[PDB]
Order: sequence, then C-alpha cells, then structure tokens
Amino acid sequence: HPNLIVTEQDVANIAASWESYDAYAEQLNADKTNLDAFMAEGVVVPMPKDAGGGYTHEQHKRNYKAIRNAGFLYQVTGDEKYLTFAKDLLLAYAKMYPSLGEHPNRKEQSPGRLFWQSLNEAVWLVYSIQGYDAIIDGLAAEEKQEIESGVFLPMAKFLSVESPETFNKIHNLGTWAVAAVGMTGYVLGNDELVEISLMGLDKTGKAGFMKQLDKLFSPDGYYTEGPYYQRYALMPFIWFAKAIETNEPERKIFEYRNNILLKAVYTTIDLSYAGYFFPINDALKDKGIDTVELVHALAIVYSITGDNTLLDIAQEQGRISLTGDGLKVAKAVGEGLTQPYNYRSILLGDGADGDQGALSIHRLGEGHNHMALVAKNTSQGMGHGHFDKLNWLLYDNGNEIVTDYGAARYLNVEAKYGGHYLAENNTWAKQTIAHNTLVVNEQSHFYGDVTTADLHHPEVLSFYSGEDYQLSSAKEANAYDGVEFVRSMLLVNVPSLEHPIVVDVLNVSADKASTFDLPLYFNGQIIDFSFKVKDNKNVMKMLGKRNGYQHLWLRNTAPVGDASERATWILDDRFYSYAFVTSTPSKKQNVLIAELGANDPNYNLRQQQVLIRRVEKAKQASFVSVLEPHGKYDGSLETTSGAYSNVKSVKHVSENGKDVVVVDLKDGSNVVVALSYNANSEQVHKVNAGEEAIEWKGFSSVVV
Amino acid sequence: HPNLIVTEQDVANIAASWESYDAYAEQLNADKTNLDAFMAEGVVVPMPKDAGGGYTHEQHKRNYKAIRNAGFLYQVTGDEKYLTFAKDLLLAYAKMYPSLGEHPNRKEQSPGRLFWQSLNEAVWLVYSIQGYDAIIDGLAAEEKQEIESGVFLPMAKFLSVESPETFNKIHNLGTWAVAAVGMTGYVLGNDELVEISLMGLDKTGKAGFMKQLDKLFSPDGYYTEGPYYQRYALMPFIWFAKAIETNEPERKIFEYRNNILLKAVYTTIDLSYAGYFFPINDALKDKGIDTVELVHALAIVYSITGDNTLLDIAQEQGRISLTGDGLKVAKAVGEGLTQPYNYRSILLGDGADGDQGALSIHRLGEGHNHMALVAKNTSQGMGHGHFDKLNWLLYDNGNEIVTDYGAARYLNVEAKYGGHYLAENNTWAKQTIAHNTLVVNEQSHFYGDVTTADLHHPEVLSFYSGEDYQLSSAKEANAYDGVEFVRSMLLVNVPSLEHPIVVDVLNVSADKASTFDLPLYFNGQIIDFSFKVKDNKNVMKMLGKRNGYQHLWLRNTAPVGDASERATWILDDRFYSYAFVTSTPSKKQNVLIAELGANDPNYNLRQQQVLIRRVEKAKQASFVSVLEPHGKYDGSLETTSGAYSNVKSVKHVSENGKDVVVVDLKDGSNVVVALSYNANSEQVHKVNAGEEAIEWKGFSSVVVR
Ligand SMILES: [Zn+2]
Ligand SMILES: [Zn+2]
Repeated sequence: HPNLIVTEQDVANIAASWESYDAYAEQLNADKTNLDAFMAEGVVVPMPKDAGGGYTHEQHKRNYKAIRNAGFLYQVTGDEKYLTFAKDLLLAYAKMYPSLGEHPNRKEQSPGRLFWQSLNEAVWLVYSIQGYDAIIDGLAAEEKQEIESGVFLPMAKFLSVESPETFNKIHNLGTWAVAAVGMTGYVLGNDELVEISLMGLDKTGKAGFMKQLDKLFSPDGYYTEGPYYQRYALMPFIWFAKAIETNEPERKIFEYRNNILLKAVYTTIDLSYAGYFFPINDALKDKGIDTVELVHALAIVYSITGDNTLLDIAQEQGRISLTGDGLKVAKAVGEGLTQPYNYRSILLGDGADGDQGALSIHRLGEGHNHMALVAKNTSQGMGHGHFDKLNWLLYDNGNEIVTDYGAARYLNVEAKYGGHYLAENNTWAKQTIAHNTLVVNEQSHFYGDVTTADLHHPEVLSFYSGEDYQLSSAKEANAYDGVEFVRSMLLVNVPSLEHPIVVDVLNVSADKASTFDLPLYFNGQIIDFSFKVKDNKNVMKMLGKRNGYQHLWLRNTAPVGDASERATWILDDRFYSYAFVTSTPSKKQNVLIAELGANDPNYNLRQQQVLIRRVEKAKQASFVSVLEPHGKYDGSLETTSGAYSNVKSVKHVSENGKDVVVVDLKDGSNVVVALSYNANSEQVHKVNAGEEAIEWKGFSSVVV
Repeated sequence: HPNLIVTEQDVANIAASWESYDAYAEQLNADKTNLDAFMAEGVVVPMPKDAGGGYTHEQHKRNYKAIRNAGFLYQVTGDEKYLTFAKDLLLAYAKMYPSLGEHPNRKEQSPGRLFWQSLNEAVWLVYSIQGYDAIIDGLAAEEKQEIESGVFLPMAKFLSVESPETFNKIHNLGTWAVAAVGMTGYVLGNDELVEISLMGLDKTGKAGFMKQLDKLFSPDGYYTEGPYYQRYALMPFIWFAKAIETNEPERKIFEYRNNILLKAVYTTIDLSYAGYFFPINDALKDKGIDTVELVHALAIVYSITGDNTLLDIAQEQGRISLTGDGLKVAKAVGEGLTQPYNYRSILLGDGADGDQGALSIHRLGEGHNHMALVAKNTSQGMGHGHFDKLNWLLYDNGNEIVTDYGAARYLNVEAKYGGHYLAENNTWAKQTIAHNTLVVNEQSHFYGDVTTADLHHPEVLSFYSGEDYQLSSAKEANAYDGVEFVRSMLLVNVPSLEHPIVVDVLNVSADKASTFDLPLYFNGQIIDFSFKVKDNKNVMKMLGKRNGYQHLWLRNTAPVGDASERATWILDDRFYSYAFVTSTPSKKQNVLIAELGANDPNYNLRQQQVLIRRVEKAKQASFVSVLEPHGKYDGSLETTSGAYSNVKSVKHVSENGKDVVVVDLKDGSNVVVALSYNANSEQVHKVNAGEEAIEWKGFSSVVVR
C-alpha cells in the first residue's frame, strides 16, 4: 500500500522527482498550501444536516479531498502531520457513521447518509479510500479495524447490497457506485466487493462495470448521456479501471472493447469548443476541459499511449494530476514534447453499437476561433436527455452563436434548491421550444414523455466532411403522431466571403393541418430586421400555456411572406446575419420575438432572446435558412467594415422530394445547394427552379 | 519638416534605435504590414455618400490613417513608396475637395463635406496634416501648391471662418476644430490659422484653444463632459499642445495653468477601473485605456515628467505611440524602469474653478480587482450630461456591480442610425429612472430640462479617504420644486469580513406628499430575495408612461415594511447582497423588479434588470442600504463557500437631523455609522437609538463593535 490510483513505485518516483518539474511542483505546492490552511481549522466532521451546497455538504466534500490529499502528501513528504490529519478525520467518521440513518434533507434522489443524495456518498468513498490506501503504512492494527468496520465496510454495504436500484443501474450513478465499492474492495482485500462491482450484485454480468462499458459508450467512445455527463462519468470509469489495472492487470481493462476507455478520453476532449463542453442535454455552460475528471483521465491515457498531442490539452488545462501518471505528463511538457491537438470534423455514433442516431461535429477554419456546428441527431440519453431531436448549435470566433440553454441549475448554491435541478429544468430546459428545432402544435418531441423518447432515435441519412463543404442530414419519424421531419445542415466554403456560411433545410410533413414553430436562440444584440414588427401595445404576455411556452414573453410578432427575410446581430467584433425563407402552401407565416422569464417567480432563468418562425394551419413546410458571419467591429480603434450582410436573398424549390436552395450574393454571384436524399453516389438528379434547370449527382451538391 | 507631432530629431532617434525595442518594433512592423496591404488596393478616394460607419465614412477614415502612417514610415525607413502613396492620396483629395458641398447624409450636427458631420472632418485634418508634414520636403513645388490650395486651405477655411458655431464653441467639437486648423497653420506656416485657433476667430480670446483650457478642465484636470469625452478631447488637446511646443516652445503650453494638460492625462487614467472608463454621462462601455488618445497622451507626459509609474499603464495598454515620445516609453520599459501606478481615492472638483460639485472616486482593497465606488455629484456636463445627480457606480472583482447604462448608441454601426445617438438616448439613457438615484413623482431631475440643469450643481458636504473607511456626502437642493435630498456613501473596512461593504444613506424631504423611487441597476443573476413577490399573472406591463418609465417592463412587485430586506445575486465567482431599509412615515412601501425593453421597436436597448425601492404618499424618507460582496463560487472545481450574506439586518434611526445606521452581523458584532452633517471636526454629537446612546465627534464616525 498504496496500490490503487498510485502505487508504491509511483510514490518513490514522485518523491525523488516532483521538485524537478515546474508544472507538477506548482500543483503540489498549491494543494499543500491549501491543505495546511484547512488543517489549521482542526478536525471538523459535522453531523449531516444541509442539502447540496450547504455547509455540511461542502464541509464533507472538503473532508474527502483532504483525506485523499493528506494521504498522498504523507506518502510523498513523509510528514506525520498529514498521516495524523487523515487518520483523525477517518476516526471521527468511523465513530459517527454507524449511528447514521437517512439524510434529513433528502429529495427525490436515493438518499445518502453523509449527503442528501447517495451519489455524493460514492464520490466521498472514491476519494477517501485513496487516502486510506496511502495511510495504511502509518496505522496501528486497532486503528485499521476501527476505520474499516466504522466507515468503509458499512458505506460499501450501503451503496451496494442496500441500494440495488443504484448499484445495478446502467447510468453514471451506477458507474460512481461500482467504482466506489470496487476500489474499496481492492484496498480492503475484499473479493466479494470487487466481483459484484464488475459483474453486478448477482454476478451474471447483466449489470455492473463491464456492462456499463459495453452499453453506455458507442464504439467511438461517445457517452450516451451527453458531453457534460461523459465528463463526470469519466472519473469513476478511468479510476476504477486504474485500480483494476494496478491490482489485476490480467483483466487488460484498458484494452477492453478495442480500447474503449482510451477512446472515451479522446472523445471527451473532442466534445468541446474553446475549452468548454457542448451544453447539450442536462449541462452547465461553465464546465470545461480543466475539470478534474479529464485532468486525471488525460494523464492515465498519456501514460498508456505516449500521445504527445495530449500535452497540448494538458497545458490548456493548467492543472496536473497529482499521481504517477501526472508525473509523466509534467516530465514530457518540461522536455518540450508538446504537439498540437487535432480538432477535426467527426461523426459520433450513439447507442451501444453506434447505430442509434449520432452526434455530428463540423469544424471549419484555422486556430481556436474556428467555426463549429453541432448536429444533435442522437438518441434520448435517458433522464438527463432533452426533447430536442435534430437540434443544432453554432460556435464561431471563440463564442457560442446559436445556443443550447443547458440545464436550469445553480451548482452547489444552497439557496437555489440545494444546488439541485430546479423545477424549471423539466418545465423549461428540457422542452423542445427551448431548443433550435421543430415544435409541432406547441408540444414537445414525444409529447415530453421520456419513456416514449427512450424507445426511438433519429435516422442519420448522410455525413460528409470536405474542403468544399460539410453536411449532416437526419430524419425524425417518431417524435409526433402522423408527423415526419428531415433536417440537413451544411457548412459551406464560399471563396468570396470572409467566413463559412451555414445552410439549413428542415422539411416537415404532417397528416393533419398543424402549427410548426422553429426557434433560433442567438447570442448578441439585434442590429436590425428586414421585416416590420407589430406594435406590442406596451405589454408582454406569456407566449403559450404549456410545454415551455409558459416561460416565454412575446415581445413582438411580425408577419412574413414568400420572400426571404433577415435578422442581423452583433457579438463582440463580428456580425451575424440569419437569412430565412419558408416554403409552404399556408399563408399564415409570422416571426415571433420572445424573451425568457415568464412563470419564473424565483428568478431561476437567465435573460435570453429568441427568434421563432411560425407557420400555422399547414400540412407541409420547408424551413430554409442561412447563417452568415461577416464584418469587423473594433470598439478600441473605433473602426468597422463589412457590417452589412452579403446575402441578397435565399430561395427554395422542391420537386419530387428533392430540394434546391439558391443563395443570391450581393456581388451578383450565387450559391446553389441541392439535396436528393439518395445515398447513391452515381445517381443523377434534376430540378426545375422555375427558370434554369439544376442538375447534379449524389445525396448533395454545392456549386458557387 | 517634419516638425509637429514628430520632429526631425525624433525621426533620427527612431531610425537609430526602433529595431532595438521589441514591442515598438512589433507595433511599427504591424502598421507597416497593414499599410502595404492597404496600398496594394491603390488610391481609393470615394465621393462622400454614407453616414457614420458607412463605406465612404470608414474609407475616408482608413485614408487619413494611411496618410499619417505613410508619412511616418517614409521618414523612418526612407522608402519612397510611402511618400508616393501619401502624395497620391492627397492629390486625389486635392482634385475632389474644391467641388464638394455639404455631405448628402447629414443629420442635426454641423455637416462636413467628406463626412456627415464636421467633427470627423477635423479628425481627418488632424491626421492628414501630420502625413503631409512628413512628406512635404520630398515634394515638387507644384505638388505642394496643388495639395495646399486644393484640400488643406479650403478645409481649414471651412472648419474655421465658415463654421463659427463650432470653431468658437467651448466643447470637445471646438477642441477638435481648433486643433485641426492650428496644426495646419503650423505645417503651412500660416500665422493667421494659428492665431485664430489659439484665440478664436476674432482673436480676442473669448473663444479658442486657450479659453477651452481655462473652462473645460477643473484645476484637478477633470473634463466636464465626463470620462468618455475626456479621453476623446484629450487627443486634440495634447496633440495641438505638442504642435505648439515643437513650433513655439516659448509659449510654455505644457506649463500653462499649473500644468493643466499633464493633470488632464493623469486624471484620464484615474477615471477608469480594470482598464475601462467610468460610463457616466454619454459613454460607451467598451472604451478603455488602450484608446489611442491616451496611448499618445501618456507617451507625451512620460517624455516630459519621466514618471515611471506611467510605464505600468503603458504595459497595460498593450499599445505604444509610434512617435519620438513613444520611443522613450519603449526604451524605459525595456530597461526595467516600470513602477506600479498609484490608483487612489480622489475628489475631482467640477467646473472651471472646481467648485461646481465633484466626482468622487473611492478605492479600497489590494490589487487590480479592488472595490471602487464612484459618487457622481457633478454639474450637468452640457448636452452629453445625464439627469442623475448623486448617482453612484460600484466596481469589484474586476467587474461592474452597480451600473450606469452609458449612452444608447452603436459606434460606427450604420444600420443603427449611422452610429449616432439613438432616439432612446434622450428618452431612456439620460433619464433619472435609468440611474441609481432618487426619482420624485416619476419625473427626471430638473424635469429633464437641460437648460435648467445647466444652472445648478450638487453641493459637496464631505469627502474622506482613510484605511478605516471612505465617505462622500452631497446635497441636491435644486432638482425638483419643493424637494431637497442628501446622499452619503461609504466604503467600510470591516476586518472580520472578506471584502469592504458599501453603506448608503439617501435622505429626502418634500413640501408635498410624493412618490420616491430609488433604483439599483445590478450586474448578475438573482439568487434569492427575502421578500415575497406578487404573482405577475403571466403579463408584464410597461412600468410608467413618461421620462424613461415607458422603457421598463414591470416583472414583479413585492410589499416591504419596517424591517430591512435583502436581495442576493451572483456574478462570476462572487456573491453580492443588498440589504435595505427605508425610514418613512408612509406605510405605502414596495419593491419593484423591472426589465428594460418597452417602447423599443428597433431593439436598440440591452437586456437589463433593476430593483426599485418605492415609497408612496411621503414627505420624508431615508433610504438606507448596505452592499456586501461575499463568498466564492468555483464552477471548475465545483465548490462554494460563504454563499449566504453575513449581514443579519440593517437598522436606521434619525434624531435632530442626524443619522445612525447599525449593521448587525451574523457573528454578533455590528457596524455603527453615524452622520451629523456638521463639518466641525471637534463638535460632539449624541443620538438615542432607543435607550442605547450613540456618541461621536465630527461629520461622520464608523465604529465596529
Ligand atoms: Zn438542451
Ligand atoms: Zn448615465
């Protein structure tokens, strides 16, 4: 001991070398200084009382980090003060834990004992058992017995056999539970705890860690719950794997399922823009690559692969894993081995076999400030999933441009419902109207029913990434009774323009006359609209009654017609123009400008504007649009150029289920986008857009 | 020649050493690279057509910068291609200018010819005459005569004798006009043009540059239009002065009025927080210290003073003046001479004599991210002035916390009314309700009448800056008929708390029963309120009918009473709690939460929330509050501490016109703030809270029990 996340050899290597690596030394010294200050407050182990973000919650969190850190520092420095603090913390836990029942401030989640929910209990164990592992050397036999029988064994029992609803779950909560119990099993030498963690309570392998590895990740290493929870689950995945590798290397855990864990780490990195994870499904926007789960996971993967491109990410994180694996990273960075990380367009299959929809990431441009389009054609993602099939996000110039709200939650803010998911997470954040995708009859996809949503996935029709253009196309046939919709999203390189442009074609067909809404949640300040708004008569009323509409204020409506319209806004030093036209037999076409904040008496929702394109009493519609970054605004030097859109108009024609979009540019040139929806590479297609016949081969064509 | 902003000697210094200073060299090379690219597009001088931010507007701007830069680069490098380009641009202007009438896209401002307003014409001349000065010795006599008779003399005539309404004005537009004409006078050796620029068209000194130096700055160097226009006017002030110094050093222009110009530059720096200028009066929020006016002015002042604390600011600007003076800054930074700039609390008198109210800046705490409170007890500031007597702003943690809207304007965005002040600048941005100060009967100070406002200023009652606390107190007796109000604002160092706290006491007396509103414009997301909001029933109506109220939506009302209430919000990693109580005989007290955006069909206004404290049917009220930064939120490591306010309550008692505020803290200690409003430092005062007697000496006392 230790022999889990760090080994005895690791400790020796760290002790001998840690001062020599600037990046490692900075991290350790900062952690040491913070722990010393925490130690000066004495041993503080309060009775559990508060919900998430409350004092006892955050104190017990400080304690588990201190236990792990004190354990580590005792091994590295030899200083008995760290042994004592970790020992006395654990002994205080050992005396208190057996008398604990359910937390008095529980909610709907499986309750903990130290914490309001059992998830945090598992995190406490994952950390605290590492501290214990590193502290065994300086403990008396009587102390080990008090500690094991007092906290660790009772906790491992509580989180496993006493919690089958969590321990057998194929979900990030299950991952945390099996890692906590599994790591405890390895340290305490309890074979039963290890086996049930790997193969489930009944040992058949229907649940447990191995099932999670086979079910929760696609072959590409995409985690079904989404980037934010991929990040979170990555810790118990990679740490339990580490514990398995150091104790039972014969299991070859990092080779399992064609190196799935290695792929999971790379994919986590790939699910970010400018260092922040795509906020799809339940997610917070301030979560980025320096999160500790990815810091530790990167170090482990670098140690295995020697991929010097991971060092670029390591520098961007500005943090180092205080482990043997982290030592290797620090050493490599110091030697100048860093190579740039390759951010590229990727298609990420969803579902165990990668055939249950997909997440598309389209990247175009050089450097950090490139353009990134995300097409969310994924399966539901269970309880944290949003009702937003075929949703999209746009990033450009280091900014979110076309946005996803993420979750309604204030992390560890007790006054905000114990930092837990707020009432508005379900009533607003998950709802279709809160996203950039089709809403039919003011009802969410699958009528907001998670059970129904879990049974279906979008059909990916095409993915293409080239120098000329990029494309994702998908079909959603199951979101509504008697409704089918198809969406194709393109990034187009037009040599005469400063930046790539987005082209969006969303086709909908309905058995009955319906209302079709298509929102665009934008970031920035409106410059102007091409259309005329109706006077709002000095009142804003709630937009609609249900399914998220009750959270929006109607600021203006504006009637629109056959001709394309335009909204232009500014964000930082760049302008963005949204040119849009909808082909439909219905004349009932309006643009609704809305603002977030209705039915929000607790001030839980952010300020947010949205442009919603509405078609009423229609059985069919083609929502076509162009999103164009353009121009330069410099408030420092007080200059501007290219502030007007270069798109004169957008036109759309459909013939025999095939679409042609013509983007007329102000310089007299045009861009023609054609979609056949036929996968056959060699098949020829023809469409008559009034005058001029458009002819092409394949699923798609783009001609400037 | 050159002998204006740069001299022959400056050019010699630059030529000999510019490559030796990394940042100066990088700046020069970037300018060189950018000009080479601009030159490859040829000489492009379009017939004037567009308004602010439009193509012809921005093209003529690119041209004046190109003329100046080409002139400079010709001097430093000796490369003839730069002289040729500057010459060809100027000859193209010389051909076009004589036939130009008023700009076709003018507005209410005095029109230009190249530009929609004459202001930009003056800027064009200021820049272009420098380029000409730098190439004149390399031109044939015929080329000089063509350029001078074709553009420079006609433009100088247009901006001076043909434009008395601007040239003789004591206003930043006047400063730009006299600088442009005066600099032209020096370059062309035209004594008349210099004389009228210094002394006004009639040469009597009733208007002109010297008059502007006397009137527009207070003795402390505070420019009356406010920080945003201070930095703007700083360029023609410092550059015309530089021209005066290089041509007529006997005038001792940088010594004038106890070094008023040097003081103006320091004061400009002092009017910023985290590098951005306080957005009081007409102002844009993205304007900061790297603005070229301050870059050039700083270099000039460093050259004169050798003040090494300016080198700290120079590094923070990340931009250097490509002049002889900027070379000296570059050399000094390179030699490791930088000393930290002394950001300090200051009282800045307003008016030519410093007696017309004051702007207070209070700073407390260590580092760049300290707390700064601004108390706006200033005179009107003419046309750009806002109707916001006794307004305040708060900064903390590198952020604006309690905010001023600035102006409704989108700089050089042609689709936003040619980048000009929008209709909502007058109807929203200038109005009292748009600010953190007292509004009586939903009317703006001076009933929003600039003529009336121009006649009055607040009376400064006290200013104190210590390590224990900071205080400003002022009286406004003229904003409304039959109303007087007094505001005292404090920053208090409480050793037991992690951050200083703001204490605010605003007293109002009215002859007739009135409505008193006090807004607080905050930056961040509400966590929770102590009060209970009334159901808004899924509708937000416009808050009021007039004077800015027509631009606010009412989101919620909540009743309040005798006991103090609390609002807590989060911004980045810190929480902020506003504890507030209002002492008044009236029981008609409410809090209003409002949002900006009513009567804004053009989407000209930003999203913004406000907490408004309202008292109805009152003749007297004391609005008391505490603003407390606290706690830590870390979204990366996922930790929070200290998220609850440490203020248990705030109480206020008044006796014989003297105020006592008691801030009860959760640790059982309390802060007692006492105000006598008597400037006699030795006068003893007594107030009875209930049976507890508070005793102190002087205008104010702050004691932590
Ligand atoms: Zn979402
Ligand atoms: Zn203002």
